[PDB]
Amino acid sequence: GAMAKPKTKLLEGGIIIEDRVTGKGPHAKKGTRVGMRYVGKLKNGKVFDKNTKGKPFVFKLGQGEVIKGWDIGVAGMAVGGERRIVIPAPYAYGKQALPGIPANSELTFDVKLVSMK
Repeated sequence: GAMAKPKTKLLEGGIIIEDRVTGKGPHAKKGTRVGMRYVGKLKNGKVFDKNTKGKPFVFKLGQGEVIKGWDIGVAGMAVGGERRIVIPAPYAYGKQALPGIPANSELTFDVKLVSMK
């Protein structure tokens, strides 16, 4: 019985986090090596990135090759928990119009933490 508030919550900027699975474990801070699995969708439901089937992605917070929505939204993540993260444009690519992902793009990330070292 722990109240982590399984609803939508607001982080820096306008980042929304929806805690899908009740996860209580090691918290992810900067310098921490977290291993996760995720599905990267656009606001329209267009999936551009994905790793689920036996594919662990391991990265540490504090690095500069992940968008700030990640380094911030992942901060305080727990192994065993899943959360759908809504990342507004300012904390991702912002004003860069990529093929398929134009400026003012709202990314939706289905992410769950499954490891930490």
